[PDB]
Amino acid sequence: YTRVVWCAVGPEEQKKCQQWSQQSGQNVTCATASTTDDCIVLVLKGEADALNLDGGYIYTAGKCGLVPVLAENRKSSKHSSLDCVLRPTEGYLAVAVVKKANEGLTWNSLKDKKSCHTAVDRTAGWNIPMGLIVNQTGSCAFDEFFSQSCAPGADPKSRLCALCAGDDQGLDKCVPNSKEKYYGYTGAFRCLAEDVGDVAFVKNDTVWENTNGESTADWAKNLKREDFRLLCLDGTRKPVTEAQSCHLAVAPNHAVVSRSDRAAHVEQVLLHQQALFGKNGKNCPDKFCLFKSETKNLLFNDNTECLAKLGGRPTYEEYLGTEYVTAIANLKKCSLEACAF
Ligand SMILES: *[C@@H]1O[C@H](CO)[C@@H](O[C@@H]2O[C@H](CO)[C@@H](O[C@@H]3O[C@H](CO)[C@@H](O[C@@H]4O[C@H](CO)[C@@H](O[C@H]5O[C@H](CO)[C@@H](O[C@@H]6O[C@H](CO)[C@@H](O)[C@H](O)[C@@H]6O)[C@H](O)[C@@H]5O)[C@H](O)[C@@H]4O)[C@H](O)[C@@H]3O)[C@H](O)[C@H]2NC(C)=O)[C@H](O)[C@H]1NC(C)=O
Ligand SMILES: *[C@@H]1O[C@H](CO)[C@@H](O[C@@H]2O[C@H](CO)[C@@H](O[C@@H]3O[C@H](CO[C@@H]4O[C@H](CO)[C@@H](O)[C@H](O)[C@@H]4O)[C@@H](O[C@H]4O[C@H](CO)[C@@H](O)[C@H](O)[C@@H]4O)[C@H](O)[C@@H]3O)[C@H](O)[C@H]2NC(C)=O)[C@H](O)[C@H]1NC(C)=O
Ligand SMILES: *[C@@H]1O[C@H](CO)[C@@H](O[C@@H]2O[C@H](CO)[C@@H](O)[C@H](O)[C@H]2NC(C)=O)[C@H](O)[C@H]1NC(C)=O
Ligand SMILES: OC[C@H]1O[C@@H](O[C@H]2[C@H](O)[C@@H](O)[C@H](O)O[C@@H]2CO)[C@H](O)[C@@H](O)[C@@H]1O
Ligand SMILES: [Fe+3]
Ligand SMILES: [Zn+2]
Ligand SMILES: [Zn+2]
Repeated sequence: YTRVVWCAVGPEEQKKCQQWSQQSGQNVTCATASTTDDCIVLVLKGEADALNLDGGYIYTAGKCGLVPVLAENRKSSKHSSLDCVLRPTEGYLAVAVVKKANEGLTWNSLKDKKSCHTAVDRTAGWNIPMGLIVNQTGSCAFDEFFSQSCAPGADPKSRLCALCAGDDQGLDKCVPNSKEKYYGYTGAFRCLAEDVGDVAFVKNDTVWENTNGESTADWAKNLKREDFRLLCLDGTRKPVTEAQSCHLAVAPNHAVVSRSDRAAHVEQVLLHQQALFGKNGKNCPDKFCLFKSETKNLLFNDNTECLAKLGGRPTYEEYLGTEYVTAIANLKKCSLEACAF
C-alpha cells in the first residue's frame, strides 16, 4: 500500500526528491518529467501518485479527474490559536511589479513593454494578468500586447519567449521548469531585477523574500524593497508595503493533487512525512527539510509552514472558487469541456 511516487518537474526537483526519497526510507520515491503537464499525465496513468500544483494547473488536472488533497499553508497573523494543519488557507496576492526608476510606467501604459511571467497557465504569472488584459482590450491577441516577454511554456520562436535565457549553456530556452533561468516566481522576479523586462507578474511574497538581504543569491544580494513599485488597477503605483490595497487578485494556494482513488493514501503518507521533515519536524534542521531549497521553490514553496487539510472535502472547482474558475474559462476561450489529454 503505503509507498508514494512523487512527480518531479525537471532535474533540480529530481535531485531534491532523491534526497527526500533516501531520507524517508523509500516511503516516497520519484518519477521525473520535463513539464508539469507531463507530470499530470504520469499521475493519470498511475505511474506517479502526486505533486504540488499552482492553481492554474489544478484547473487542468481537475478536468481530468484529479483532486486536491492538501494545501500549502504559510505563516499568517490571524487564526493563530489553531494548529497549522487544521488552519484555513488564506491565498496569496497576485501583483505586478516594476522598478521605481522606471517612472510613469503604470497599468495603463503596459502595452508594448517587456514582460516577465512565471510560466504559461499559472495563476499570478499568466491567468490573472492576461485574463485582465484580454477583458480590457477586448481582443484574444494577448501574444501581441507586450513587445517581448519571457513566458515559459510558450513557443520558443515567438516573442513570448524572446527574453527567456535557458540554462547555463543557453539550452532549454523557455522550458517550463527550473532549468530556464527566468522560470517561476523567483525567475520572473530576477527577469525584472536584471532589467530584462519592465514588469514582473508574481506574488507579494516574492518581492519580500528576494530583497533587503532575505536572499543571499548573487543577483538578489543588493536588491532593496524601496527600488520597486506595485502597479494597481486604478493607474496608481504604490510601495511594496501596500499589497493589500494594490494587487491584481487573491490566488488559491498551491496544493498537492492526486488521482481520486489514491487521495486518502497520499494524504496519510504526506501528513507523516511532514511530522518528520516539515517546519518543526523530527528531522528537519538535522537530516532533511521538505520546505527548504535556497529560494528555489523546489517541490514546494520555501515559505511553506505546513501542508494543511482542506475541510469541506472540496472538489477542484470549490477549491479554486467560482471567481477564479470563470476567469480561467473566459481566457481559455481565446486559445470545450474535457480533459486536455
Ligand atoms: C507580503 O509578503 C510578505 C512575505 O511573506 C509578508 O510579510 C511577512 O509577514 C509575516 C506575518 O504576516 C511575518 O512573519 C512573522 O515574523 C515574526 C518575526 O519576524 C514572527 O514572530 C512572531 O510570531 C508570533 C506568532 O504568530 C506573532 O504573534 C502574532 O499573533 C498575535 C496575536 O496573539 C498578534 O500580535 C499582536 O500585535 C498587535 C500589534 O502591535 C498587538 O497590539 C497585540 O497585543 C498582539 O500582540 C500578531 O498577529 C502576531 O503576528 C508575534 O507578534 C511575532 O510576529 C512570526 O512568526 C510572524 O509570522 C514575516 O516575517 C514577513 N516576511 C518578511 C520577509 O518580512 C506580508 O505580510 C505579505 N503582505 C500581505 C499584504 O499579505
Ligand atoms: C473577464 O470578463 C468576464 C466576463 O465579464 C468575467 O466573467 C464574469 O465574472 C463575473 C464575476 O466573477 C461573473 O459575475 C456573476 O456574478 C453573479 C453574482 O455573484 C453572486 O455574488 C453574491 C455575493 O453577494 C453571492 O452571494 C452569490 O452566491 C453569487 O455568487 C453570479 O450569480 C449569477 O447567477 C445567479 C444564478 O444562481 C443569478 O440568480 C444571479 O442573478 C447572477 O446572475 C454569477 O455566477 C457570476 O459569478 C460572471 O458570471 C462572468 N461572466 C461570464 C460571461 O462568464 C471574468 O471574470 C473577467 N476576467 C477577469 C480576470 O477579471
Ligand atoms: C515508512 O512508513 C512506515 C509506515 O507508515 C513507517 O513505519 C511506522 O512508523 C510509525 C511512526 O514512526 C510507527 O509508530 C509504526 O509502528 C510504524 N509501522 C507501520 C505503521 O507500518 C515508517 O516510520 C516510515 N519511515 C520513514 C522514515 O518515513
Ligand atoms: O454564484 C453561485 C456560485 O456560488 C459558488 O460559490 C463560490 C463563490 O461564487 C465565489 O465568490 C467564491 O470565491 O468561491 C465559491 C466556491 O468555493 C459555488 O461554488 C457555485 O456552485 C455557484 O455557481
Ligand atoms: Fe502560483
Ligand atoms: Zn482584493
Ligand atoms: Zn463540496
